[PDB]
Amino acid sequence: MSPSDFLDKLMGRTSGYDARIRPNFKGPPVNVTCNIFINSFGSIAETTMDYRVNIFLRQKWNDPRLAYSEYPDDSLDLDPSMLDSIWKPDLFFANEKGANFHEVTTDNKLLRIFKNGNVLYSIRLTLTLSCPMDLKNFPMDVQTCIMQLESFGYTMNDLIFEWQDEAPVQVAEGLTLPQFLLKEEKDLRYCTKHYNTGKFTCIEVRFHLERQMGYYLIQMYIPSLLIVILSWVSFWINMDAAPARVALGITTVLTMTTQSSGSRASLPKVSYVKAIDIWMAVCLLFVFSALLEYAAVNFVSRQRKVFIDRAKKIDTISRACFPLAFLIFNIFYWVIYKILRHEDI
Amino acid sequence: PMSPSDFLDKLMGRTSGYDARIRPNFKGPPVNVTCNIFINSFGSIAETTMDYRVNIFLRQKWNDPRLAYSEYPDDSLDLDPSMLDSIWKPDLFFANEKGANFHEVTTDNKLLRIFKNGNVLYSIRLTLTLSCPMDLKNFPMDVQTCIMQLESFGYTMNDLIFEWQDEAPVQVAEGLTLPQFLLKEEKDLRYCTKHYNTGKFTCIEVRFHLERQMGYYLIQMYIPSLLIVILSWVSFWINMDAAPARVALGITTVLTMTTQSSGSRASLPKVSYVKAIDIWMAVCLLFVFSALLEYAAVNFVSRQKVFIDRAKKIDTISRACFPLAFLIFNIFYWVIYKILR
Amino acid sequence: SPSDFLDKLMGRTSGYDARIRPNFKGPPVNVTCNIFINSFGSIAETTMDYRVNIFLRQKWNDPRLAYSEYPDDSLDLDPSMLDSIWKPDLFFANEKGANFHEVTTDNKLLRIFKNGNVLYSIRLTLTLSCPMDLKNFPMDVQTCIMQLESFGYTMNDLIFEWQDEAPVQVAEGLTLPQFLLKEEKDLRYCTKHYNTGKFTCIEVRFHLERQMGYYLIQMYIPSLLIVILSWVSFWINMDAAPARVALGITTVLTMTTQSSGSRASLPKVSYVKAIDIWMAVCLLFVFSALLEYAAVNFVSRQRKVFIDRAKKIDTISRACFPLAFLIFNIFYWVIYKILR
Amino acid sequence: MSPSDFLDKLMGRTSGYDARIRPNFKGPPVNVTCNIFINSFGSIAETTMDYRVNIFLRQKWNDPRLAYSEYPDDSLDLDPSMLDSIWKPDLFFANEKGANFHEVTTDNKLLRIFKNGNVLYSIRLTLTLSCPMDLKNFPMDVQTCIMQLESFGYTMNDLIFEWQDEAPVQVAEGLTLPQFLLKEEKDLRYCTKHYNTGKFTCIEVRFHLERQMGYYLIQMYIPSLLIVILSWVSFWINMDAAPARVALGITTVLTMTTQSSGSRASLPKVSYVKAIDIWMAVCLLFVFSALLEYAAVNFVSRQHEMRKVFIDRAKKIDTISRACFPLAFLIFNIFYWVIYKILRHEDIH
Amino acid sequence: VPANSTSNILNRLLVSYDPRIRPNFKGIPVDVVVNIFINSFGSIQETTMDYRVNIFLRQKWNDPRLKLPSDFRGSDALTVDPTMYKCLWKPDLFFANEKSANFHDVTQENILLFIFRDGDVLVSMRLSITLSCPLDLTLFPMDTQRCKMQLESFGYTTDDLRFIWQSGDPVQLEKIALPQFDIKKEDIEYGNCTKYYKGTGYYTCVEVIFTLRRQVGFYMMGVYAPTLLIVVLSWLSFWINPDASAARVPLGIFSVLSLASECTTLAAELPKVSYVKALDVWLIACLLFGFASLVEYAVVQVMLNIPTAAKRIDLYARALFPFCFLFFNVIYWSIYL
Ligand SMILES: *[C@@H]1O[C@H](CO)[C@@H](O)[C@H](O)[C@H]1NC(C)=O
Ligand SMILES: *[C@@H]1O[C@H](CO)[C@@H](O)[C@H](O)[C@H]1NC(C)=O
Ligand SMILES: *[C@@H]1O[C@H](CO)[C@@H](O)[C@H](O)[C@H]1NC(C)=O
Ligand SMILES: *[C@@H]1O[C@H](CO)[C@@H](O)[C@H](O)[C@H]1NC(C)=O
Ligand SMILES: *[C@@H]1O[C@H](CO)[C@@H](O)[C@H](O)[C@H]1NC(C)=O
Repeated sequence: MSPSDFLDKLMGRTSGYDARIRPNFKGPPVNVTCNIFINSFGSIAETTMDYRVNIFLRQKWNDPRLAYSEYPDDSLDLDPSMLDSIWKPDLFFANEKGANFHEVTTDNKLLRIFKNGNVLYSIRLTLTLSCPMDLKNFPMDVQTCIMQLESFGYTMNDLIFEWQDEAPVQVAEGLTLPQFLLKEEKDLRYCTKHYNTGKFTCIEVRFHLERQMGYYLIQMYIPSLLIVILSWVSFWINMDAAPARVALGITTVLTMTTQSSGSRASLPKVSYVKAIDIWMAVCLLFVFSALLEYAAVNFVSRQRKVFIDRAKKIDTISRACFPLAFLIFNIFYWVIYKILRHEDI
Repeated sequence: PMSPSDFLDKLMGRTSGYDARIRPNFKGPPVNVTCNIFINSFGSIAETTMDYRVNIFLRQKWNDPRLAYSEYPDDSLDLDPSMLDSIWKPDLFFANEKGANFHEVTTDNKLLRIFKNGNVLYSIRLTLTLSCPMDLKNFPMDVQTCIMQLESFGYTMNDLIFEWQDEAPVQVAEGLTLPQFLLKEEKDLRYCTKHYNTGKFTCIEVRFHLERQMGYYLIQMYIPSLLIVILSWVSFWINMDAAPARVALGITTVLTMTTQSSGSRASLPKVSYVKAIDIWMAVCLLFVFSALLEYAAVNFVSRQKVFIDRAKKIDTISRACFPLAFLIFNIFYWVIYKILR
Repeated sequence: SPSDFLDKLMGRTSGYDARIRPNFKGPPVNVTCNIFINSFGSIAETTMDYRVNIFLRQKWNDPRLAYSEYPDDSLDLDPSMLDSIWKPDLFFANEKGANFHEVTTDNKLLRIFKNGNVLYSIRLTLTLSCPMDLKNFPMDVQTCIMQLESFGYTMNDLIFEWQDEAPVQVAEGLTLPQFLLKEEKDLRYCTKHYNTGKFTCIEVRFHLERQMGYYLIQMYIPSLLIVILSWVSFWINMDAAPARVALGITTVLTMTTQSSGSRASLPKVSYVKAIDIWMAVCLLFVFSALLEYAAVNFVSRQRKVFIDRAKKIDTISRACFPLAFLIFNIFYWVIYKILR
Repeated sequence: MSPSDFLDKLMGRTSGYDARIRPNFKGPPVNVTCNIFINSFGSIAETTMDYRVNIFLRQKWNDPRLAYSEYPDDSLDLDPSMLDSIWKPDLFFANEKGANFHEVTTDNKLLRIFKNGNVLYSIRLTLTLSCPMDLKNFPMDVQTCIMQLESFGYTMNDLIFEWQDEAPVQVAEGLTLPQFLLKEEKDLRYCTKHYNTGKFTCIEVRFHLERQMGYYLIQMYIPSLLIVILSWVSFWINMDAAPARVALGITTVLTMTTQSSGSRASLPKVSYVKAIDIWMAVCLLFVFSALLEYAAVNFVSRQHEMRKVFIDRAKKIDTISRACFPLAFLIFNIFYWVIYKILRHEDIH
Repeated sequence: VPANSTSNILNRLLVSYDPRIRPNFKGIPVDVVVNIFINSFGSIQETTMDYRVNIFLRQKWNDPRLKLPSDFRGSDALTVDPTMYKCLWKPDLFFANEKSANFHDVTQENILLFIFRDGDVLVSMRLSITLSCPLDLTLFPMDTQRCKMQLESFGYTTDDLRFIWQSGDPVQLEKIALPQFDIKKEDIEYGNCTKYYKGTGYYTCVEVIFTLRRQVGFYMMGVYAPTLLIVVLSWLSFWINPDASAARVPLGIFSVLSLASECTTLAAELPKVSYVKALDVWLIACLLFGFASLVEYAVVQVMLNIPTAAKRIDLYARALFPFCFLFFNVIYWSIYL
């Protein structure tokens, strides 16, 4: 009758309930249906190959030892401090770098016990999960990160995890990422890791992320385009100004080398060539070819002899051949990475 | 005759029989908790990681009939903060938080007060690096409204209800100031009442209207960019015959501001849209690029007659047009982003 | 037996209750606290805070800790036994974060005198916060604040105050990597007020004065030398147009870069600081030198009797500019001597 | 008889031993002998003025309450879990900023009890000790960082610290440093700090650290050395080529301002001047004077048989400068590198 | 017999078991078998001379005091709740070459405690240790780092505790990718060191030595190519007509300034060491080539004050610079292959 005596008779010292033994010992494995509710998503840094989530992890498992009939109500809420006196399913995230609980004025845990013995356990965590990156096309990539749930204390012979059939993964309304667009289709598969000591259960949820051009198209690509146009504008200067025209070719390579150094500064060290890397390296050839054309023109003019006619001819030939070359090559580079040879799932 | 230790054991102690594991009014009306905060420190707003830190003296009040005493004539009785662990507390957690911790220096920074009718005051010192999204459409003169959310976690709305205090719920410490922003005196108070699969949970929300002063930015990159573009105009009065002077002027004025834009963007998070400072710097870059381009056209005209007169004419046109264009652009840009949008 | 003495004094057999302050429902217990600074430094303006390492000590009197078994008056006890006696609440209000020091044991001291007085000293490490005014950046005087304050008990039950003599000690040989710590330290009552009640609070002020050495070497001197370099154009033959425009250009560029680098190490503040005026005015001088060159070049291109005018303007400027720079530099130091 | 009963009878609950009372209570102070074993070193950050160690701190003392006779064995090792249940001497590092134990698969502690009653106690630690440094001659400096053991609870009237007679500080074989080299000599002193509460025992050990110029030479001096070569290679350029000479001066001065900024970026700001600032400032003044000498020559060739014949005088000026500036720089190099290494500085050794 | 009763009679305060006493007290040392399962690898920061791993350290030994009674025969193994890892004896263990290590605790402790019939006990923990390995930077582009991980014992000497590696396949790892290095699974050579600390006694230490071979792809695509372009620009400066006398200085001076910036940036990016590096050799060679171009231009300008001599000097220098550079580059690559 008394609620404190009821709790003591249910799971207290007088109860005789044991938290050291899993339910249904030496019998069928205990099925644990879990689902997560993402609260905060972000800090997806490519340098450290990691990202941070903030999930309301929940679990639902059945035990017969927690059956009660004194209270007519079926669903009952308990103090979160009762959780140490009941059996819990071991559950650790395999692909993580650092995680912690959250306590403010109390632990952020919810415990609910149903009449038939079903238990709803939910705890608030914060995970710095690790997911591999692919930077073949760095500004136009579709990077998918993973969150693995796997048991550690018991093999699959005793503990089995599986997602909830309806609404397995939720996202808070108004969720957004600073640079990415989280998809709405989230895949659910089975990892089921198999170590030499035993075969352990493992549940995996996939996350799909797509990067936008918004920051890069306006910070990275456009300045290089205007630099190449600056090196371009040399052809229209008079050829007698030997130190004047060459100055543009001198400065463009320096500034674009500095821009290239800054471009890969905030990116992880990778062997393969990145899309921004190839774009800017190939743009380097154009600004260097401007200086090469000037050197050829000056050498021709510096050995009447109709050489000035040939110098103007090569000047206009360059000023008419660079447009087609850039306008065709850059659009080809765009289309191949967009659809033709990359991206497109 | 009643020793205080015996009284404490009689009211909340082991002899009392009070159970801290059961909420007040069990199987009854939901327990209401009127909570109010007291900001002590504010600031450290960093846009790169999109959060801010507060140092609040969180307080809570609720009624618990099991803590009613009539032995002591005094009504407001204070207790040792270590007594908290032996009495019930209301669950609470800050929904939009990234890292939280108490403050333990020579003791726990907690305060317990118990009234005659059972009303309990419990104030605990916290420190929260709450997360608040920002709209950076007009970055130098933005208006951010960061949010602090208080919410129950364990008990549902059917058992625990959070309500702001009637008057003066959120205060600010005297002399509180920020290095970059202005904290408005008004602070909006609204409910949110979030719900999930488990059920409906009570919620509490407070809005801190923040505004930015352009004092630092105007002197850090607005004035330098204007001075650099003013430098770029001095090429007009240089004789068209002399190439290297005008070439160097144009080249350096173009080059010196790309690094300015990179440095300005370095301290800001990556964003898809375009910020106002970005628009200003891009327009100045276009202006200086056109300043170099017009000189290129002049040099083309001079080098093919009396075309030198036409070169002087176009130079004068540029000299009389570029200041006008920059003035009209400046008066256009400093009006819409400042007042209209 | 010492174990029996400890048990009878304040142990399990004693019946002492650690949850009740001395003189319960009576006069407030007066607590005298004096600190001992061990290491002072790590003063960073970027986060607007500084780190100390104090040997905080407290003294209070309680009648329940009086003994007569031991003739000796000053008794030292194991620090691990501190959990069984009443300890006054004490938190540092202007603290951004603090932590104890546990190395091989708890760093605590307990001392019980015969009359009942108790000495309690605990080592700490406080990252306090102190707002700074940057009106005179290289020659400012900041007063960073240490605030002791009670939290659990109101003024009606706990009163703090400094010792009569030698309240704050600084370890011999202590020095600041950045500033010059003064010997004078103000001791004022703080006495904060809240809506819960009246809470006692104790304030001690540290006078910090900045040393101009590093700044003078690294930031003023290059600016002065660079603006001196900007003057080298005035002695060059006017024929070399690119030679003069070049030095003007690179001087302007390098001074802008120096401004960015100098302000990269300070917190963003709405108001202008002291250093920015010097550097901005020197940059304006370099800019005006380039502009005067441009004007003289215009004059040269309109024996036209213009060579005399161009040389007159160049020579007049070559002497007016040093006078203007000297008078501004003297005025800029004089105004800051007026402020301080 | 049984080992569990032996442990209970020696110092367990049935024993009656009290861990809250120091041995030899109200008697002579319990002397403690400590000796450390360094396992790693390095991360000497000049900016923050601290260094990290990883020591196997050890202690020895006596207490008659732990004397045993049932077991003939003398050196008996015990589980570190038991270690919290015996009296231990208070100890802390005064000039520390942050330290912690190491708990991996167990607590990294050791407890040993000898027959005569002596106790051994070795606990792993990790100290971010603080040591102020003097940077009067930074690129070629010598530093003496310290590790200051000290008691905190008991006064010198109840606890005395002292080093071991033989090999007090041991260093694990093969240890090296990233920026310095650790001298084999380690001075030991007595610090015996005094406070307003009493006389406290204190033990200080000296570490001598010397900085090798391997990185700093090739990163600062040699590039700054070649910049001034670039500066004087203009003197062979004809005065006629005015833009070449002036550009050769200004780029050289600008790069040296940038290099000075980059050099000072790695040190805490100090009111006093350092060696690297002297070198950088003088060598930069040299290129500044080279550009100014260009300006003077160009003015001379610009009107200072009635001929000006100032070309010959300008050529003489250039010839004198081309033979003076490299020579003056060479004598400055020798004088500075000897004066900051032999006679009045670098005598700290 | 209830499982509660079996657990109580096996290891509980209600049964004669002392966790503070090692098995076979004052007798044969307790042989311990250890095997590691790498999970996460990387974050090899050369600047701090350390790297971070994430392992599943598994140790199994013998304990006659833990014998499953023959009353019930359910399975050879018997899983136990992880919270009883603190109720039975454990072997003292730690990593000597470790800087900052910690356990993991998410929703439960990550510990598994098997118990076999004959008395053998299997124990595994999930650890995230930050080991430090002394990197050698003599040949930066084609270096081969040798980072190791050595276990040890602290409380017990070799007379009580002894570590032995697994008989077969002691170290495992499944499809771990690295951003900068290429761990070789076959090259997993490992011995043992049996560390001897003076003043205390012997202490067993079994070590694993990982062999890492850095790929030079990133550096080749990022650092060496701009240097090559600067060298080609210096070459192209040669063909400029010397009559201008001011259109050839800027190329060389700006090239040497770019090289100065590059070497400063690379020094800032790299940890500070005293010895020379191959990358430093490349940078100083490039800067020396720029200086040679500058002095060659100075010589040509001096000789211009004769035009035949200047043309001959230009032709000879343009003939010797690229072939000499190519020979130097080829021999440099051959030395540091
Ligand atoms: C757990 O689910 C499995 C199938 O996945 C089933 O065989 C077993 O009986 C279930 N155990 C229960 C419901 O206790
Ligand atoms: C508590 O307040 C709620 C609304 O906040 C109200 O419905 C309720 O009646 C109050 N009192 C009790 C005893 O539940
Ligand atoms: C504390 O000091 C106050 C000062 O007014 C005094 O009234 C009170 O009696 C003192 N209490 C003591 C000494 O216990
Ligand atoms: C411990 O050493 C001190 C200092 O030398 C000495 O006075 C004392 O007698 C020694 N022994 C004991 C048992 O205190
Ligand atoms: C450890 O090294 C010692 C060296 O004496 C050797 O006797 C022993 O067999 C080695 N053990 C293992 C497991 O490698």
